[PDB]
Amino acid sequence: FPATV
Amino acid sequence: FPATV
Amino acid sequence: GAMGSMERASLIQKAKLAEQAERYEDMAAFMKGAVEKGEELSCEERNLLSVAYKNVVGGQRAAWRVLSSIEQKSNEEGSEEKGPEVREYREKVETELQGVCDTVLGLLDSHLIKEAGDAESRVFYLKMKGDYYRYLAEVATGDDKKRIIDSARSAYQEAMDISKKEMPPTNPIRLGLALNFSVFHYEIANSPEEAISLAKTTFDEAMADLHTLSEDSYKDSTLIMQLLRDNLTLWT
Amino acid sequence: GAMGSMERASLIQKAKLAEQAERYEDMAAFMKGAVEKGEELSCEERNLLSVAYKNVVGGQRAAWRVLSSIEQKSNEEGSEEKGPEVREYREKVETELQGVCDTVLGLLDSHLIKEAGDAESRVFYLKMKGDYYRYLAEVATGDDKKRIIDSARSAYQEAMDISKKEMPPTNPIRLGLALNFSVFHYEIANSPEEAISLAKTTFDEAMADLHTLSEDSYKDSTLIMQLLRDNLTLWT
Ligand SMILES: *CC(=O)NCC1CCN(C(=O)C2(Nc3ccc(Cl)cc3)CCCC2)CC1
Ligand SMILES: *CC(=O)NCC1CCN(C(=O)C2(Nc3ccc(Cl)cc3)CCCC2)CC1
Ligand SMILES: [Mg+2]
Ligand SMILES: [Mg+2]
Ligand SMILES: [Mg+2]
Ligand SMILES: [Mg+2]
Ligand SMILES: [Mg+2]
Ligand SMILES: [Mg+2]
Repeated sequence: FPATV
Repeated sequence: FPATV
Repeated sequence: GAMGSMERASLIQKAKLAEQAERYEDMAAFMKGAVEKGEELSCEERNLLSVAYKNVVGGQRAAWRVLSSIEQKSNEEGSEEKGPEVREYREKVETELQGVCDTVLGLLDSHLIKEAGDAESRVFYLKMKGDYYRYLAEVATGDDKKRIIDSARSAYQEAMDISKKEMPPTNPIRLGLALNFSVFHYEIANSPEEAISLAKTTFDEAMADLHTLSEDSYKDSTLIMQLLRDNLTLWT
Repeated sequence: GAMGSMERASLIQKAKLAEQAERYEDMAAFMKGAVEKGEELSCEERNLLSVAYKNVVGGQRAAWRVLSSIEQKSNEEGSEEKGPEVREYREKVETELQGVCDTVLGLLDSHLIKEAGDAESRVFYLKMKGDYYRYLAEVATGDDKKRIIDSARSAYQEAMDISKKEMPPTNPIRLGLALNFSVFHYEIANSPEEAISLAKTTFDEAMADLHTLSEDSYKDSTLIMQLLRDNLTLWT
């Protein structure tokens, strides 16, 4: 799963 | 803090 | 309650799903529903009940400790007094914690304990009753810390008496009970010597009975024995 | 709502306490109350709002993924079909997630976005609007995955247009927006090339602007740049 902020 | 179960 | 229309087997299944999803509030609600069906709980089902509420109340206790700490610090000399908010919010969390404890104690009193005929079931529930009075004791101050403490003590004591009569010293329920009652003595009853004595005697009597166990039972028992040792290391 | 009787400053203070206590549901409720006072939010307050709801919805998304996985596995050949419970419980969590998203989108539409005059505030809120439509998109299937996806895209695009006009390439809001819009492209819009292109251009333009920054601004910007690099590493 990719990083988000 | 001591262990409990 | 809100779970009255759901099948018992469906509630248990959903409690298991909720555990996998780390949805402990849901898990607790499902298990409350299951208990309220009025049938005795199996060992697996007792474990689901205890895991659910331990996680819910564990979160509350952790939050309460953070808030109480902040509150204590805000009430000391040489910094600043900054309004009723920290007390209000600690109180809110405290009330919610008390509510969860009362719910669990309610389930045990109506009617899990009285219907629990076997040692394994009755000791498990009395241990829980001790535990949830202990959590109430942790936050108690007023006309009632003493009566709450005694309620914890009485439940643990009855559990201990049955456990010593009916279970071998390595039984994980007997071990877990003793672990927690030992913590009760240290942290709640201001009885550190009783705490240390209980942890040590429990550990030593279990050690001497390990030879009777299978590899799997050995793993289960030694896990809890290590917790006893951890506590003794903390206290001595 | 339930927070109507509490002072705005008290709600903010309690949101901060709730964060320290890891009580994100409470934190979100306090910040909802604060928004509903009808005043614009400061930067710190916007951060509290976003942290609160990100944590709440994050938990829900994690639970939904566990449940959806179990549900998918239970519907395949060569094992067993075991009743409506997994679907029911996934649906329950899904509905609760949708409710949180609708709440956040409601706050943004009434009236945070329209009252946000400055680039920093307006981009932040439009990024949030994109994010919460993205979470709705993650669980959408029916007559509406497409319209939901477009709503996410439209919000992100408006945010991007403003950010490129009004903020330097190292601005953490601009960076975070681009990071998330890039994920939108990869995971939601089936546009992996657009995702990779956006992450790379954002990274490279930020790199070239780092020389203008203080040590503290540098730390903030490079943290998010590392996330862009992490994603590119995952995708290439
Ligand atoms: C139905 C039943 O017999 N349950 C007890 C069972 C024993 C094994 N076990 C454990 O050792 C842990 N948890 C508990 C919980 C309560 C008690 Cl009284 C003892 C032990 C599992 C992780 C910590 C120890 C699970 C429950
Ligand atoms: C009010 C305001 O300007 N908020 C942005 C601020 C920038 C620094 N920062 C971060 O870098 C993290 N979080 C976010 C959140 C949203 C956006 Cl758009 C960008 C960055 C903090 C940990 C991850 C990155 C906090 C928020
Ligand atoms: Mg039935
Ligand atoms: Mg009180
Ligand atoms: Mg004794
Ligand atoms: Mg006011
Ligand atoms: Mg649905
Ligand atoms: Mg473009």
